Amino acid sequence: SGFRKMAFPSGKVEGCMVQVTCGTTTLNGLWLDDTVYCPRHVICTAEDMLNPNYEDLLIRKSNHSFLVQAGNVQLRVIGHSMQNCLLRLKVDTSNPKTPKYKFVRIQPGQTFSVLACYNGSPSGVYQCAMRPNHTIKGSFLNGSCGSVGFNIDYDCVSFCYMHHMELPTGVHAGTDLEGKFYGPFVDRQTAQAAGTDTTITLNVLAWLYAAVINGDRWFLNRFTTTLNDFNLVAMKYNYEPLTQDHVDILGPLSAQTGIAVLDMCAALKELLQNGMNGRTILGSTILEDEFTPFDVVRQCSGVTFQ
Amino acid sequence: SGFRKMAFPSGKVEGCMVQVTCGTTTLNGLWLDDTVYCPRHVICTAEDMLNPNYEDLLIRKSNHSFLVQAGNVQLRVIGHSMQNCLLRLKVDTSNPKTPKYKFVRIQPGQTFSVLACYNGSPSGVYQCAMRPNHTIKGSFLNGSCGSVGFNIDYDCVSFCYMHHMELPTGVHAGTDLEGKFYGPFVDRQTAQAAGTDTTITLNVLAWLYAAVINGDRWFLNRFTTTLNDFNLVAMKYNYEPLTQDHVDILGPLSAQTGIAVLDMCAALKELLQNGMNGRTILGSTILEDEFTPFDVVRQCSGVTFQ
Ligand SMILES: [Cl-]
Ligand SMILES: [Cl-]
Ligand SMILES: [Cl-]
Ligand SMILES: [Cl-]
Repeated sequence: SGFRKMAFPSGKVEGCMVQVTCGTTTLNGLWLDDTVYCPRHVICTAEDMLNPNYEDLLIRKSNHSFLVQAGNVQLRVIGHSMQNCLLRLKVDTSNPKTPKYKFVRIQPGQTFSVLACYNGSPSGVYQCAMRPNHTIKGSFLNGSCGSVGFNIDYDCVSFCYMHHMELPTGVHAGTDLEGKFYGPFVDRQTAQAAGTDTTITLNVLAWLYAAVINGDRWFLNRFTTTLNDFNLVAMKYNYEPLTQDHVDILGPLSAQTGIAVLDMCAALKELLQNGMNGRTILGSTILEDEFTPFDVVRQCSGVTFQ
Repeated sequence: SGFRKMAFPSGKVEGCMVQVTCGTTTLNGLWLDDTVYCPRHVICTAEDMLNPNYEDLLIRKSNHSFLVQAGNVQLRVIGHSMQNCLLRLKVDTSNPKTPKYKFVRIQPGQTFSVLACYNGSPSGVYQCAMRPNHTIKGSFLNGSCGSVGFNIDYDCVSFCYMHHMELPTGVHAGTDLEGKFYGPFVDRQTAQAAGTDTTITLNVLAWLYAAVINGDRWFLNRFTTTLNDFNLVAMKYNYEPLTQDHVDILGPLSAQTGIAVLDMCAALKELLQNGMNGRTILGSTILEDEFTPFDVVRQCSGVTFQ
């Protein structure tokens, strides 16, 4: 029993983290096989992030311009190239702790664990979700660029986020490990701002199933709703519309609990309309949307507290 | 910027985890140097947890009775002994990934990260706090006994919790790594129940400093209070009394923010009296007590958003 935000154990990725320095800028890189990934803004200067041209900024340096430090061991760079917003520095050494791995572009709504690192050294790990507005509410201080996000399936580490920027409201924007940003963001110091966000409906619904699998029934009700009626209510409270694809995703949890999705929808629309007055769900006052249906199945029992 | 519950990276401890099996019971053990620690209830039978005598249950077996599995590698046990509620099985092999480490008995109020494991294999990590009633609201399913809790200082891993039991309300009880339970709990299937808990006042206060270091001031007020007046209010809302030792602990955060502790106390007593109407603090509606003053200093800036 219990239900907590939980991250994937972080060891396989800790053994991937190095420090890349260029000039006076130091940040984190990920080191898999003979290659180290890091944010290309590592070459941008003492503020010429105001208007960088990177194709040009990068042609002004060589291999010996980047130093990569794995613990107390200098990696020699012997070639480098730019891939969208990331650099990829070839080193003379293959990392011998490279886990089996993949790079995946994750989708709004999905969750992943972030190992926050400073100067190449891991310092804490925490779970979050890609928001619908393509930011993440991380916790990052100066020096954490290049910190990665990942999920782990079996023994395979699926990298999906590398950290690049903080936005004016304090939320964070970065890219996948091909160097393509999540969201309309660019690696330049511009006026740019997270857009309006929305609550991940599929997630809240998964977390109500989690509260019933764990053994709580109190918000349920004898009603059902159509998708259409549900969404007209969702949209008013700034929830993402629910589609039949999300309805289908919740199939397994619904079958484990004997509650129809649309009956779960009625119950939420109630929680939306009547507030959570005074009561909590899995410990929260507030509908929580940073758990996916898969996180709830991973973490919950396979048997329902009926 | 940002503020999240965060756990310590878990790698140094992942390389400590093994599987111990005895008869039909399989659970997790921690493997440091030539020794593996695990809950002595690993020898208790298909329910004779109802009234175990362990001195007696253990004298009925030998070394070859326990099998310890590190990945796909059987550890031979070559001696074993009981230390309060834990067994300590000597193996023919020193773990070669033993980190620098210490065992510490942690105190109510303090926090630590838990690596949850099944059959010896890590599956997720999350942060929590020792409650004042000596339980922890973990998230643990069948098979997670022997999962450890730890903090990490520098490169030294300070182990402080090994998981043993779940209690009737769904919270969790276990021991330090000397085998002494936290709380009045015993490793027997008894009627025993977590007692009443209280909110960790020092923690909530640290987390208000965190909301001002991050840049939020809205709950502050022009009042101050004595300790005494504060506690008469605390006790009514079921907060632990605040003492001058806790007041002193908050010295550094108070100096970083220019807010007197007792002025912060006034502000909380207000939040207690007037509710948080409608507003959030660092994202929470609800005063959060699972961050210590040290977690807030580790995670926050050294410079205040003034
Ligand atoms: Cl681009
Ligand atoms: Cl940042
Ligand atoms: Cl005892
Ligand atoms: Cl348990």
